[PDB]
Amino acid sequence: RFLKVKNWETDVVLTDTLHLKSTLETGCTEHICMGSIMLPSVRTKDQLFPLAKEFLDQYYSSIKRFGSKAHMDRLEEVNKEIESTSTYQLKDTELIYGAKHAWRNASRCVGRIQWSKLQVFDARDCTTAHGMFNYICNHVKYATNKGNLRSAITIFPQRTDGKHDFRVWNSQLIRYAGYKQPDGSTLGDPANVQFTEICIQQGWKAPRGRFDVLPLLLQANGNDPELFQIPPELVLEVPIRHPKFDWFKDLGLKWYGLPAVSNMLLEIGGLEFSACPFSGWYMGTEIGVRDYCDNSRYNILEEVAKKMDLDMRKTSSLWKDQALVEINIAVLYSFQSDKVTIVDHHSATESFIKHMENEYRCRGGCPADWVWIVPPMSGSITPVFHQEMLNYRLTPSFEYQPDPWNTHVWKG
Amino acid sequence: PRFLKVKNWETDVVLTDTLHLKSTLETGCTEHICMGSIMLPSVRTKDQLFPLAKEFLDQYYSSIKRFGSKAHMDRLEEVNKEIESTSTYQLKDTELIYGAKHAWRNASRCVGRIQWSKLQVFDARDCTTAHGMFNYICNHVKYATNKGNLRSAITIFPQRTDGKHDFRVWNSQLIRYAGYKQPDGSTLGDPANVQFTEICIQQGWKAPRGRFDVLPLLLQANGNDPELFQIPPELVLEVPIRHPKFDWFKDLGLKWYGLPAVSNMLLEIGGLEFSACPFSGWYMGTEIGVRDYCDNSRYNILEEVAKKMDLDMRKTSSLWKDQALVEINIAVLYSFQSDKVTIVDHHSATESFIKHMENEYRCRGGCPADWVWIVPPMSGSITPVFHQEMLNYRLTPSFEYQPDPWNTHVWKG
Ligand code: HEM
Ligand code: HEM
Ligand SMILES: C[C@H](O)[C@H](O)[C@H]1CNc2nc(N)[nH]c(=O)c2N1
Ligand SMILES: C[C@H](O)[C@H](O)[C@H]1CNc2nc(N)[nH]c(=O)c2N1
Ligand SMILES: N=C(NO)NCCC[C@H](N)C(=O)O
Ligand SMILES: N=C(NO)NCCC[C@H](N)C(=O)O
Ligand SMILES: [Zn+2]
Repeated sequence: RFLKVKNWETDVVLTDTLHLKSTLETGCTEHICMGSIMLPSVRTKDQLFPLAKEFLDQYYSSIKRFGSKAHMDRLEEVNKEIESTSTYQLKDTELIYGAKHAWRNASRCVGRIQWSKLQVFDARDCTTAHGMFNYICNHVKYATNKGNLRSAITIFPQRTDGKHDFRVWNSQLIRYAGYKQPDGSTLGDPANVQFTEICIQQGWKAPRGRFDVLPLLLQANGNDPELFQIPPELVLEVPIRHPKFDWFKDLGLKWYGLPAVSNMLLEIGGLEFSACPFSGWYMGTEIGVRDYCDNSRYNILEEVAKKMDLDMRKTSSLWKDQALVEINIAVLYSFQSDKVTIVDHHSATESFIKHMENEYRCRGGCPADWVWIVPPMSGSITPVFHQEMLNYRLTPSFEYQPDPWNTHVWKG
Repeated sequence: PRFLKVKNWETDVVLTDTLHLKSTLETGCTEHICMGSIMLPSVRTKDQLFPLAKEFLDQYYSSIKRFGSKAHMDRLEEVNKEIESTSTYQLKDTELIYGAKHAWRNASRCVGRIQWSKLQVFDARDCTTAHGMFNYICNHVKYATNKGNLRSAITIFPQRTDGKHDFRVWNSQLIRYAGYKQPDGSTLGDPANVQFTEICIQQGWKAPRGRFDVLPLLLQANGNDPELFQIPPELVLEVPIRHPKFDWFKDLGLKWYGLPAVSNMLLEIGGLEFSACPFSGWYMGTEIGVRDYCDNSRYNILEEVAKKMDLDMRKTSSLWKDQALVEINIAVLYSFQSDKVTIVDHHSATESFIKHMENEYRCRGGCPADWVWIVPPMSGSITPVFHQEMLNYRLTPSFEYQPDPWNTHVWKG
């Protein structure tokens, strides 16, 4: 019930008490660990007040006014409001604190050393999809910042009766399209094939290239979603070259500078924010290892290996591994040279370790999902590989949610 | 949850696990905490032993298609009387073989399990002394090494009785290199074995004090104080490490042993506890080239290799570490293959494991696996295992951790 975590390179041991404040289930039971499962599985008035109270208590505790008249007044006010209006509204301060802490609590995010510097854009006054498009352009421009990226979240109106949800249908603000071809193959990004079909279905005139920035498909107030194209001038892209291989540029590879997860649900004080796109900056392996080398993504390893002239007749030459490293040298070098913020996995993981220690010291723990935190290349040469971690759910939190095309009731 | 789906995210293959229902002990996980990445998480009375014996013999008799037979029922009766009467019981030879193979089959951290049915079991339960253990252990090493054509094997010494007569191999592996902490605070040899090296020296080992000294065996029989033995050098197969392109690599002075033989685990079969049960297969290359060589707390050669490669070591963003890691691993696989010592690369190993795993779902209803351990410590997502959801749970028979015996041993003098 007070749990210890050990680092096996440094022999440092930290003691976790924060996990006792953990709310929802993990997936795992006593007889079965589901640690490697990616997805392991509206609120009534009575459901909402304990949640609201739980949140408000931590808010007022953070500003050193726990048990104050200010605290008791707010709790009563919110209580009155849920009783009468079946939901409630957060003050701006509570929204900002909640969104920062959702990030602070995000156990799969290696970038949390930065958690308190989040720029929060309150888009709760938004009513239409054009409003949504304007908010998002402003977010994209604020966050990109000419290549000197800055973290931000834009929060649209909270779910009410579940029939007036705001959603961004995209999985990220900026992603490339995918097209299934007549020769069975895939052009562009296979991750996005379905969402691209939905765009075309809804009107999008697809260019049918490899790196087509997808349009935004935005749903306001439960209405049917509408398409909008992000101003091209707002989408910073980086062309991929290698400092030593002149032929690399001829692979014709680019990637975008701004990672902006847009399909998650932000839960604060029981309230549910279904449209809450957020952005930081890339760790290099995200692009070089996963986006480029997953067999089900752009799957370029063989192409690169061939051009490096590696011995590909046997796995034990480690040609896959040699290519992977060079692909990742190229990503990093390309971003650095264009002056676009990017972090390498060594620097990223060392910062997370420093953050874990800070968090253990000042908060009594840090929920972390080892499976996600350890990079997909060179695991054991990063310090996080050697670090025991405890994954648990704290609120406020970011949550996965059903893709909306599986759920939406098309009015037409 | 009589049915649990796991998905592969590359192929969309979904497999259904029913085997977890037969899961015995626990994981250290509760409903509100996942300790997936914790390395060591949280004598038997008659009461406790007969169900464990029954459970196991039901499994054994079921596997040989004689469940419920007179032979099955007679054996249950015979074991039951033996426990009641003597407090323990003895496994038949066939049952011990079945048990040992099944502990391997069930070992959730082992990527080598496609081979589980081919284990050579050496029955050492007639052993009474440490010199006896040394002889058995020598025979295991020679059989398993097989001049470089490695064969999986396990040697099983007598089981625990009262906890005061345990057989233990104090070595963590049968073959490992000594580590020596210097006065200036550096380490010569393998830092993982400093404590054990010190114990050996205390017991009378004359340490050559080099970087790659094969440790002596420290063997406890029947609860007695352990005794030292040198494994005959002729039986210890080693491989000097060189690179197919970099001729300066050999001058790093690197070598490694060919036989990985874990000697400090406990084998549980039918409730019985076998505290000395060394086993050996063959290396996956990343064990040596990523962990043994490049862990900071091991030989830590990454810098020296990168300097000699003249990589840009000013900025981690050159990925010099990653570049060196790969060349070192090329060198390990090259060196073993050239000398004809069995070794498997992490692509082949992981591809084979996914096949093994799918086959186990279909024929067994499951395959417990620990993703944290199965995914290799380099190039993770370019191996198929990374993309595979895995369920970790404990089946018996099993291999278990046990405390180091210097921590528990009652010295006779
Ligand atoms: C500022 C620099 C940031 C860095 C370097 C970073 C890094 C990462 C990485 C590498 C992942 C794993 C991504 C993947 O494998 O797809 C991740 C996941 C995640 N991050 Fe961050 N991140 C940053 C900013 C943020 C921000 C601003 C938020 C929220 C406000 C956030 C919340 C999350 C969440 C909820 C996940 C899980 C995503 C999922 O399950 O798909 N991160 N982060
Ligand atoms: C035959 C070829 C084999 C291969 C390629 C193989 C591969 C591996 C690897 C790479 C590990 C991780 C080791 C580490 O990180 O230290 C491992 C762990 C393990 N293996 Fe195997 N293995 C083989 C044979 C065996 C045998 C014969 C047994 C038992 C009879 C076995 C049982 C285990 C167990 C219990 C672990 C976990 C060890 C621990 O917890 O420290 N393996 N295996
Ligand atoms: C803390 C973490 O569990 C630890 O470093 C684990 C990671 N995964 C592992 N995987 C293998 N195969 N061997 C190990 O020693 C480790 N150690
Ligand atoms: C099956 C396994 O959960 C899956 O492939 C996970 C592994 N760890 C991950 N880690 C990160 N950061 N991102 C991912 O998408 C994955 N996917
Ligand atoms: N660093 C971040 N967020 O700030 N990553 C978000 C997920 C991005 C996704 N992994 C990609 O490679 O496109
Ligand atoms: N492949 C096996 N056994 O067959 N490994 C046993 C553990 C060896 C340990 N990882 C080492 O690098 O020495
Ligand atoms: Zn778990």
